[PDB]
Amino acid sequence: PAQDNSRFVIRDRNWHPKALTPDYKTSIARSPRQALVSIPQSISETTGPNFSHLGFGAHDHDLLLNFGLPIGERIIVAGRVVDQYGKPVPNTLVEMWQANAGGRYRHKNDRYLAPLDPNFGGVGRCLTDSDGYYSFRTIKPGPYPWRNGPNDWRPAHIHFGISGPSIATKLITQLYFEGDPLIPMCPIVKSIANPEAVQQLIAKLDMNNANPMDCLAYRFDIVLRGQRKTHFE
Amino acid sequence: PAQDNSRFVIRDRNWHPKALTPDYKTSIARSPRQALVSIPQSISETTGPNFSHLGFGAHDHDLLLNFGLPIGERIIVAGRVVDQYGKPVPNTLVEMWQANAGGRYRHKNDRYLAPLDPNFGGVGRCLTDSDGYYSFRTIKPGPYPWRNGPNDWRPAHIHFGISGPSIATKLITQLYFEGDPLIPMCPIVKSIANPEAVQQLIAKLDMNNANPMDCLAYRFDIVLRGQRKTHFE
Amino acid sequence: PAQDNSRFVIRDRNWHPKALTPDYKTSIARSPRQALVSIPQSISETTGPNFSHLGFGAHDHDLLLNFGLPIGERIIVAGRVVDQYGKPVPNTLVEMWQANAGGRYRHKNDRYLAPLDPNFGGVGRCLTDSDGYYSFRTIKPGPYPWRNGPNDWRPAHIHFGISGPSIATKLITQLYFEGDPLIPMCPIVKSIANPEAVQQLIAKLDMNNANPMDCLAYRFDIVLRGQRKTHFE
Amino acid sequence: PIELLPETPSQTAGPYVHIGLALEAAGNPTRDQEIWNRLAKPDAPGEHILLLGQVYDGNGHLVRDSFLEVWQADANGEYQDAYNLENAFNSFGRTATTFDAGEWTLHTVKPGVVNNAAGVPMAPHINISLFARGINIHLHTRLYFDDEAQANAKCPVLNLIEQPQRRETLIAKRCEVDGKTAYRFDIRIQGEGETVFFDF
Amino acid sequence: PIELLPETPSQTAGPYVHIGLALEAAGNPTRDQEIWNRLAKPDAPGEHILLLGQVYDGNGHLVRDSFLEVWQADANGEYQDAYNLENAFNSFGRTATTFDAGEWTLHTVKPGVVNNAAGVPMAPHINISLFARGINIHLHTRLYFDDEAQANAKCPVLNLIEQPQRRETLIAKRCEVDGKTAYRFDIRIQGEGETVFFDF
Amino acid sequence: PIELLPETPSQTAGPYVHIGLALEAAGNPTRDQEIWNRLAKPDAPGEHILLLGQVYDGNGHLVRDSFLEVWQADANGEYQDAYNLENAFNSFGRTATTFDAGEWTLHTVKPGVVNNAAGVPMAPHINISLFARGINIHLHTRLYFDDEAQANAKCPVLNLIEQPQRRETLIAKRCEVDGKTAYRFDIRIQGEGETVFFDF
Amino acid sequence: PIELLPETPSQTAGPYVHIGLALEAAGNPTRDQEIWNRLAKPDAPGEHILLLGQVYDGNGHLVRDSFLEVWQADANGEYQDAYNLENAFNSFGRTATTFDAGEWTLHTVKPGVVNNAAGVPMAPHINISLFARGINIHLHTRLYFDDEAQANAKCPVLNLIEQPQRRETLIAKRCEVDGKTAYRFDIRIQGEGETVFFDF
Ligand SMILES: O=C(O)Cc1ccc(O)c(O)c1
Ligand SMILES: O=C(O)Cc1ccc(O)c(O)c1
Ligand SMILES: O=C(O)Cc1ccc(O)c(O)c1
Ligand SMILES: O=C(O)Cc1ccc(O)c(O)c1
Ligand SMILES: [Fe+3]
Ligand SMILES: [Fe+3]
Ligand SMILES: [Fe+3]
Ligand SMILES: [Fe+3]
Repeated sequence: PAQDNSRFVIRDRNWHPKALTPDYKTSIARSPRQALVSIPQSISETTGPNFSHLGFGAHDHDLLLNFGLPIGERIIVAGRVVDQYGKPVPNTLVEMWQANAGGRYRHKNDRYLAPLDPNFGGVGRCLTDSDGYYSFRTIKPGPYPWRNGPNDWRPAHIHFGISGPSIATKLITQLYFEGDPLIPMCPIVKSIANPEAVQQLIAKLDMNNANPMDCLAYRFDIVLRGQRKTHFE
Repeated sequence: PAQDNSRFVIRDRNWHPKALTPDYKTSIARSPRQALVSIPQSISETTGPNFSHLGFGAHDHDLLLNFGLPIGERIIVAGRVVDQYGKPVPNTLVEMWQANAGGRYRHKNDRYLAPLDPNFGGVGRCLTDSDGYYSFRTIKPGPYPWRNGPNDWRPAHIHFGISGPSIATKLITQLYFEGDPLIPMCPIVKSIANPEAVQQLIAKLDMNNANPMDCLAYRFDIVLRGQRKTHFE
Repeated sequence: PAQDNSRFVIRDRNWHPKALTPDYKTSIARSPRQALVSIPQSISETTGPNFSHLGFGAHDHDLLLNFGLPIGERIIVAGRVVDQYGKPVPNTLVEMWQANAGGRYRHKNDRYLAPLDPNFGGVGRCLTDSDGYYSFRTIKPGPYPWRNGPNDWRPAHIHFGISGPSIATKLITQLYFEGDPLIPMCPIVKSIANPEAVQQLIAKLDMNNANPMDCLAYRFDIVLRGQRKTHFE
Repeated sequence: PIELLPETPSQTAGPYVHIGLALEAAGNPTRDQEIWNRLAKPDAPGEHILLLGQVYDGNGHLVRDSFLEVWQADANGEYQDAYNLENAFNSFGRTATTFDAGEWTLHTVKPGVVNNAAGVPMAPHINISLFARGINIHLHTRLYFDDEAQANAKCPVLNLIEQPQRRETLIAKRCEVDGKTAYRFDIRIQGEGETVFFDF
Repeated sequence: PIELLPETPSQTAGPYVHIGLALEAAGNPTRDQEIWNRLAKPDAPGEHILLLGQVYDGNGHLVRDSFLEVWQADANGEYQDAYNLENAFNSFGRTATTFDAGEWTLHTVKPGVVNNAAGVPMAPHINISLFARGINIHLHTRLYFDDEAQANAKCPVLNLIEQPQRRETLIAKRCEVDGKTAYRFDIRIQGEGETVFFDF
Repeated sequence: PIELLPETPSQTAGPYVHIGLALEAAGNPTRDQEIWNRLAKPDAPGEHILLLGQVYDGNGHLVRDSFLEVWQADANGEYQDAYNLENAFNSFGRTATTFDAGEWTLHTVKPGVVNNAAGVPMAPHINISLFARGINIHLHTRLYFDDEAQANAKCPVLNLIEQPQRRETLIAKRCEVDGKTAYRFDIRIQGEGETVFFDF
Repeated sequence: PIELLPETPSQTAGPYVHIGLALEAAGNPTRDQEIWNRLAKPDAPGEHILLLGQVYDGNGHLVRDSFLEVWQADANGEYQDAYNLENAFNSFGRTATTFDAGEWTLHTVKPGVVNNAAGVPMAPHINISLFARGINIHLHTRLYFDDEAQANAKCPVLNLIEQPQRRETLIAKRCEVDGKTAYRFDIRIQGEGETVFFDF
């Protein structure tokens, strides 16, 4: 079983978005009014699941083949998962989901008028390698209109879920694409107060990782809470 | 009896910390939600107690002797109390309290693991002189960990209480030490929005007031609300 | 026996403090007037003792227990020892000594009026690990008045001694604490001409290494002379 | 415009306020002279009363680390600013809430009437300043008495509060403790029945 | 001070989170291996239980698009990190609320006791992470059992919560479903009876 | 040009160096294992000797707070870098001057010959590093023996010193203490007969 | 830190200092009242003495343009600050060295004992300030008497000088001039036998 051998650097709650960000309407009723109660890290918080023995399908990370060829811009989304100390996070679970080239999600609740793509699902999963590297093959999603303000549009984005070494490091985020004009107008993006934090959410064009005459590539690195050994406890 | 002969400059509620400062957890439930009701100044507000006749003990202001010699950096804390006009505030009560050299307070409720100092109490009081000068002799307090965020530490500080000429001028504040790296990280300090206001709380090293081969000194001046005579009322 | 397999980067005698620094009084009569005689490196200079087999006690590096709990700010002093090339220096001896919380040293010759702490010695030693990491646990020392100028005070500091791989790399230095207003006023500190060199001596507050509700931490990295293999000799 | 020197910014008193302003409570030895909760000596003119109350936070929980300072006129409606332990009456006092029951007490006399700056009489009142952990800048309020309805109705200060319902938050309820006249004044910092706090 | 690389900022899971983590719920075909709400195989040791609950918003309305992740020790108070569909018991599971009834369920066993860092045993608990649209950064809570009052009273964690009344929000209420032992654990994100959320 | 990382700057050891590097001298309790002034155990091969000296400042005054570290080959002219209290011989030692007489002592053996990098033999020598208050950066020197005139005359290192008169400053004078072979090596930091200090 | 107004920087008195402070010596007519070298009138209490000395440069050559100022207590160990030519005794005086012989003289009485700040008596001494061309900022020294060895040995000030041999530089040597008690006090600004100068 797991063992309490690590400590994780305290989260910076001024870096991450706050709970109550009124321009993001839904956050109003779904944010706690009482302050969070801080607790010391115990085995409960410093351990988490290891997905090394999960039975991944051969095309789990290939959205092009996992659901005809989908219509849209063929891209590779790759990067590395490191900790705050810059140490790689190997054998970790990275899951993603997104819309099709038109901004339509393959979900019951999605009633946006753009049509579904018969050959596109929009889900993938990848376990990072020894070096903390992951990669997905997909099509670039399109902007999505949503009922917030009267004319709100989500920038093209990919949802990401990362496990890390413990439930303390587990994170859900979104990737945005370099140069997208919608980025700076998005209420959700704006939930993040520091422009420098927003920058970490933008995937950069990576021509070096592109396959000529085939597909482009985007680089997205993820930084999880720094892990250290206990000391003088 | 006291008489209504003065008026005090209205407080700048944007200079002072606001009631609701969420990073400082306890302020969440201890801040009014209704607006403060503004009222004209009367004898009730423009008067206050004079402590000239309070029977002060000989070492009231000397923490090195008022409770063995305490362990810690021997320092003198001196300064002047003036009003917004720059006019001295003579015969005013100045009271202070702090932790010991290790960050331990001599209070029931303090459960910090740093030990108590057998020769240290932590309380002082001084009546300002004709020029509004006060002085204390004590040891520099240590940083104190507190249950706010998971890794919050109060910068070394001394609590100050000043009466002034009326209940209108009465104030409770805290002194911080020049250069303390903890200052800018403190949620209590940060309750203050204007960086310029924060600067008024930092005592400056005063080599000129130091006792060679004995103890160092820090200068801390306090500014109370400006007092003026009523006119055309 | 040791072997002559290395060469060390020549010392920058303009980076280090010069011998004669008159503001530091004692240096007047304790500095050679003749120039140092430069000599080629030989086995005599390129070798040194290895302390891997020295019998270290369990609390050698823990000043909180190696001598009751001492009064003062509980802190961890950690860092890494690297060479000019950035290569770690494993299994190296790191020794330190300091004053107590009040600026009193546990040495015959110390006549400062601040009292001794019954539970504090002031000595530690640690062998760096494979990565060149060392760590100590102690209390933050207090400033110390000394007979130099009429009102000279040493900034809070910890004396460090590091062996390295040879007698060529051996060094004695001092650690200062980030933000101490006394730093720039110290004649010893000022023995160093380059302000940039002074910066290497200042330990930085390290919140990431702190033990919540227990003790704070400071990071102090030490750089020893670069080691290279002899070539075309 | 003209800008004066800025007033030193306020900071919370913190939970250890007691070591400095209420030694006994801190569970520490007191000094010869201390400013406490007994404003009047038995031989002080006026109607002797006992004031007591509790302080509630926004969740309806007791604030057990609160510290209060009071300022009131004597029975003749006069402010005795010359603080002296020898006086039969002191216009100023200090009190705190028990870490246990969380109730504060004050021994004084019912205050005489005082006129505002415009010469209008104000209903008998006690000036209160509340300090505590979580309180960045102290709170100002007034305690009025339910048995002074007539005066209360005409108070130039009470009448500045727009909503009549809000005015009731400043009225202390007369009771009896050990057969002695007492008045209960509960303070609700936030929420339902939130007490009126002033700026001046 | 020393500054490390900043952690990647969190973003809301969104209303379509199911497509990625709750396939069945999205109304999409699942893959061979999925992480779901059945932590224990019927042949697993310990007391088999069924957990269920609802999630309310600040208006008292149901949150029907919420996603939850759980982490708990086995019946021996042991964390089984090596996730495998073949195990009889897994420490980790995922669940979500019905778009209709808006209730989540979990099939597991009652967790054994684990000690904190100081060596003090914590009362049996399940660690929960709540994700959902309108939630910028996930919420951390713990589920405690009402039939473990003794242990609960001595929990180092439960005891860090200042107000006793707030501790009650973390206690699941025992029941029975189809003659099976069940515990109901409702989450109130905001307002009256707001559940205790942690930071660590 | 190429610039590497700068070496941490040196600082004086100060007058309290003893508390850290010479506990006994500081007048403090020692630890199980200490690095001191006995390089060889009685059963160590080579010619056993006693080294002793004084340190003078520029005014001709004794430096009573000086601390010295030595490095020398064994009798076979070999460097024993593996420091161990169990060894019959350790190549490294520590010594200090008495706060009283201001004299240091070392118990060792006369060092064997070692070749420079170019293969030329160097006269038997002891490497010395001097630390003290007023000394910003430690001083490097060598101790040679007067009874090794022949070797001394040919030393590639001694011969690097331009003025022959200056070379004599590095020659220890053979004597006898309690009928034991000793060598006296006085160091003059500044002025008349100033000792040669090296850079390497 | 706190910074005050900077003190006006010192400048050398120059070689013509006499024109302003030693008129007679400049070869200029004096004024009615001048501050000179006769501290005591013949009818003054205490042991009348004559002080004389020379000033040497770093080359051992006489400083013939030096100017000195003295401050001492009367025979009762009292400082008479109210300077008046009518007094029998004045605590302050001025003197200068002959452009020819280069010797200064002073007519005063042996100073009484004064206590330091801590209450410890200092041995009888005269405070001296030396000004002259080539001296950017004046030098501070003290003159002690050789026939007061007992007191001298216990002087808190003399004892601050680390090296005993340096303390000797402050001791004036008793003699007799024309059958009068005299003390010779030579000042060596630099080099061999350099006099102790203070900072305060
Ligand atoms: O809890 C708080 O309000 C913050 C805090 C805690 C302890 C202190 O001594 C203090 O001055 C401030
Ligand atoms: O309602 C919201 O929370 C905003 C939103 C809508 C649809 C999405 O896919 C998404 O990622 C975010
Ligand atoms: O006298 C000196 O060399 C300066 C000094 C004095 C005392 C100390 O502890 C120290 O580290 C440095
Ligand atoms: O020789 C010197 O010291 C320079 C100098 C000469 C003549 C002066 O009047 C003077 O003020 C300074
Ligand atoms: Fe405090
Ligand atoms: Fe989306
Ligand atoms: Fe030191
Ligand atoms: Fe001139």
